[PDB]
Amino acid sequence: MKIMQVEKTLVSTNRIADMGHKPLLVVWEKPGAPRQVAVDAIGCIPGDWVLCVGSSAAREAAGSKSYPSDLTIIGIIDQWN
Amino acid sequence: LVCAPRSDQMDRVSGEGKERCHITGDDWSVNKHITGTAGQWASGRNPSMRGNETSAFANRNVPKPEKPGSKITGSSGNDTQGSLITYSGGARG
Amino acid sequence: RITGPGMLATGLITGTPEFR
Amino acid sequence: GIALGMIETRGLVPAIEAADAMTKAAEVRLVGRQFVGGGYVTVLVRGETGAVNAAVRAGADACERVGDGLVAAHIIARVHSEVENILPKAP
Amino acid sequence: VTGIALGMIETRGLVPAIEAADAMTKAAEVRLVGRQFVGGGYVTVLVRGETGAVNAAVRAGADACERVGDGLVAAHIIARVHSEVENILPKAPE
Amino acid sequence: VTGIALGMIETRGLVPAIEAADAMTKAAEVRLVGRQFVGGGYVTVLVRGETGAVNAAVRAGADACERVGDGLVAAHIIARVHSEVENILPKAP
Amino acid sequence: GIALGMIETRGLVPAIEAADAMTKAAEVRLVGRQFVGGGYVTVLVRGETGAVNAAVRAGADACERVGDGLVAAHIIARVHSEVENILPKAP
Amino acid sequence: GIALGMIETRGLVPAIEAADAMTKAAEVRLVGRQFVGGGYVTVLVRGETGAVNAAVRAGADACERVGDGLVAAHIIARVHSEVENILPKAPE
Amino acid sequence: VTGIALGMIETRGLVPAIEAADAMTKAAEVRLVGRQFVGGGYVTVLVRGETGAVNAAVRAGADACERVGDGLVAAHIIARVHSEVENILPKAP
Amino acid sequence: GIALGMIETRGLVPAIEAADAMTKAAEVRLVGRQFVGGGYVTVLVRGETGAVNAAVRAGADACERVGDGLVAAHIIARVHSEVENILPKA
Amino acid sequence: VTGIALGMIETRGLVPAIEAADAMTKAAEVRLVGRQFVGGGYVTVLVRGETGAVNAAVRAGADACERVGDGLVAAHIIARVHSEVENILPKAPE
Ligand SMILES: [Mg+2]
Repeated sequence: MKIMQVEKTLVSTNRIADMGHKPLLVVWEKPGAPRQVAVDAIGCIPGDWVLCVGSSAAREAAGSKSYPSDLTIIGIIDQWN
Repeated sequence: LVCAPRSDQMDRVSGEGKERCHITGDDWSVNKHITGTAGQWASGRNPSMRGNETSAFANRNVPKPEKPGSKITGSSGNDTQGSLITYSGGARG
Repeated sequence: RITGPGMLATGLITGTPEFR
Repeated sequence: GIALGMIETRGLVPAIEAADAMTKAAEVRLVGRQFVGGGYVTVLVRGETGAVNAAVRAGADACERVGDGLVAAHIIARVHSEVENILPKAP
Repeated sequence: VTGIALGMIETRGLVPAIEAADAMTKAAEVRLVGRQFVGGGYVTVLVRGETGAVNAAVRAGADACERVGDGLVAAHIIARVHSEVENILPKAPE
Repeated sequence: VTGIALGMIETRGLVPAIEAADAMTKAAEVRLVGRQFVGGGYVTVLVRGETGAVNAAVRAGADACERVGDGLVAAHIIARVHSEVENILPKAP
Repeated sequence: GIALGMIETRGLVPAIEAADAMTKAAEVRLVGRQFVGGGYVTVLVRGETGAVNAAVRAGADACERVGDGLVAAHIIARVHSEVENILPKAP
Repeated sequence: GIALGMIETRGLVPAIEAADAMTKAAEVRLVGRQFVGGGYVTVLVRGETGAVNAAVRAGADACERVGDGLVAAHIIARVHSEVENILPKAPE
Repeated sequence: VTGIALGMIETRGLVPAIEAADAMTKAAEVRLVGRQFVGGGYVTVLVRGETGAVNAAVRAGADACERVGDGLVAAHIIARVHSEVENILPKAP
Repeated sequence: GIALGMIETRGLVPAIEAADAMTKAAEVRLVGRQFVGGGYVTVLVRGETGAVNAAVRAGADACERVGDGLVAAHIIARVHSEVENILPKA
Repeated sequence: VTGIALGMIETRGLVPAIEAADAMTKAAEVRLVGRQFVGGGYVTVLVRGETGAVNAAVRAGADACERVGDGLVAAHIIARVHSEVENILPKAPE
């Protein structure tokens, strides 16, 4: 699992139907790092430091074993800098 | 158990007035011998006659028309498993 | 025999002299 | 005394009867009557803990068969200072 | 002319409440001190007067409104309210 | 329009109340003196006029709004309200 | 026009959808949205009789599948002058 | 944007959860929380059509299992000018 | 008391709401920021604080109010509240 | 307010319960308690006729199941001036 | 000892009354304000104190005196008496 900061929201109107209704967020390790996109299973605001899980764990963390995700936010870190 | 099971017993007065837990000694309860301050000594003072719901909760099972379907093709986030979203005219979103 | 507004709402009104 | 007793009823008539019975039964002070919405009405008293216990029991007995009846009867012996901001002070 | 006793009638809807208030004030020497919209459709009408007058008024009001609209919820008499209860009682209708 | 008779119609919802008000004021010489939102979905419309006018008006209003929306609750006439009751009656809409 | 169209819904969202459909379907003026109480909401439009017929039909068809749905759809072709005192003029 | 999204719930807790999910999901502005009466609560958002679409979908998913639940989740991409008179501009 | 987490408890009637607020503020370091009469009998109490404090408080309040009166409707925790939602949240009771 | 309401009981405890219930139930003034002898105890109230009716009904209801119970519940709507000499005051 | 509640026990004869008074005053913090010879053999014992204390005391006294001598007649609690009833209540035993 990685520690990432939420930067902003991501909207893809024509995304595949298997993504369901889940929201997407733009995250990075730090400002200026490469951006990634995660499924928000928690509900996070910009600036939050979050815990992201990848690989096959992200699918079940996002709702089902067959969910199309490889990066899911699974928690907000209580105190981080 | 010292306290009566939560499922079986319902307290007349909740909070600090509960009686589900059996307190021994000189507590403030009153047995059968004692009279006054409650029962007929409170409910028998003022004459009363008894006579003979529209809300969000009461409407939770109101009959509804059939749920709209979606026939559109092309990638548009066309999920059918989640909550019902509607568009203008009642179209499925 | 006599038509008009007096023939309407039979059995729905409750202030009338017949009701009282 | 700073204990708090509350009775909730459907309609206002059982609430007023409960308030009357509560203040007559024991040494308590009526501090508010609140229209909750949807027909719920709540009356609140303050006093010594044992007095509030007796008052709430009497009020529940009195208002039970009046109108649409009793909903809740509750006592809080020690009210947290935060909760005082949502309690009425005078009726 | 008002008095010490209190008479209360609770109804479902306003029309039975108005009928009850009319019957009460016609039946005996009582003063209509309040019409309260409780919420959820409950309406309560309150009268004050001497004890016998309030007794007669409440009986008349209960009889009058029981078949009007959605009907009567409660008819109640308190011959003398505790002095604290006076603070939650209206003095004049609004 | 004079007269002190009172006609009252109570409905579930505003649409039957407005239909009742329209029918009443079309049917007879009555004045619409108020529309009251009682709470819980009840709506009451009140008319004043002479006794015969109010009788005709209330009958027409009850006939018109019976099958409109959630329907009619009460249709009542009081030929002469006590002066105390005037204080809880609206004078203008 | 002086004809009046009315739609009553359970909840606000179907009422807003009905108002939108009504004003899109025909040349009618939205004159009010009323919170009746108990969850009822009513939207009212004014215009010519044919326009109001079209508008009310479109609003009823559009809002019936939204939320808790539709309670009433009503037209008053010629509104008595007395009733204008209880009708809103602008939202 | 000028699209409109609304979510209606039974009670206030699902409404607040829906509003929070909507505003966390996309770039939408919360313009109103209305106590309808009888327990219905409605929250309204404005923004671009795609943003409002995403927000309303996420919000409907979030509040479905909260409290007494969801009543309606509706999107109006193009709002008639007449309807703007009954829509709140800022929360109260 | 600092922290921007939010805990909400919705009840049927005011008495379980007051019991819930008391239990919440006794169990953890949270601030009671509002009591809202929703309509139709729903009452909501709202607290603010740190995520751990709000978690503990909401757990305690939900446990305490469930058997009081007409009971509990919802017990919800939001760890971080979007700035948009702060406009519809009361700041003081 | 010159009507007189009287409640007679067997024992003092029902008498005190009756007096409390009477004064709480209606606008009456408690004027005395009398030890009659043999276990009888009487409590007397004064006030308006309707208030006295309400008070005496409430007192009779309250004391009838307390101890050895209730003996008499009586109302005199207007008291002759001669009888006032044998009635206690305050 | 400050208290507004009133506890009363009536017995047939004096010995059960004394037993009741002893049990009451041992059980809780109540003041013995009266022992009244009613007439015909009735004896009444009265205590004052806080409501919970009086409840406990009267329960204890009723339990204690019920099988003593000619027994117990009544055990009664009034959490707050009307202000006028205070004039017919003794303040100290005589
Ligand atoms: Mg018509």
